[PDB]
Amino acid sequence: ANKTLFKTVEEYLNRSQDCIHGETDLQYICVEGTNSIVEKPCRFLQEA
Amino acid sequence: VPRVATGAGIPTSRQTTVMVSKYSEKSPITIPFEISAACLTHLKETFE
Repeated sequence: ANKTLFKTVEEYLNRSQDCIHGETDLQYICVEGTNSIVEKPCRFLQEA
Repeated sequence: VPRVATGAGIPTSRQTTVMVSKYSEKSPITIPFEISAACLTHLKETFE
């Protein structure tokens, strides 16, 4: 996410298919995507 | 069932047959009702 500024937001959308799996008690990462979720500002603004 | 699936790698859940038998429930009621033998005597002894 040091792309150019309008590709950074298209990195934030097209390639943020990184979710949390649902059925697990502890939060485990997603297996096969199915959507581009609105991430947190990580990979966009890098702030907690 | 309203069927829909999609995607490139998103798993396609197959078509669904749903038949539900739902029973009825009985509730037979009863009120008691009293007529005395002294009430029934006057129709059925025929006094003067």
